[PDB]
Amino acid sequence: GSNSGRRSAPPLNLTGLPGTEKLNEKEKELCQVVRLVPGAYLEYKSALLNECHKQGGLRLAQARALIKIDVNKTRKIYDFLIREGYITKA
Repeated sequence: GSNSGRRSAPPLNLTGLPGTEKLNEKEKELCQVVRLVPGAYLEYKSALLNECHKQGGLRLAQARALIKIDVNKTRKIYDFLIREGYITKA
């Protein structure tokens, strides 16, 4: 009936907050794995979709030194957009 955005398993940092719903079940688990928050993961991810679409071809390494701070973090977010039909890894 109405759109629902909740589960039963033990979440991490995307439970009881805003944005977690805007994330699809794919992005939802994406954050529940890489302990992050919606508005932030949406911010970092927003910087990728905008820097990847601006030029067109983007690399996964360039993202590691671009957003977040280390790499395992950008690796998970970018790995989604990359392998997905969103940004690029060239």
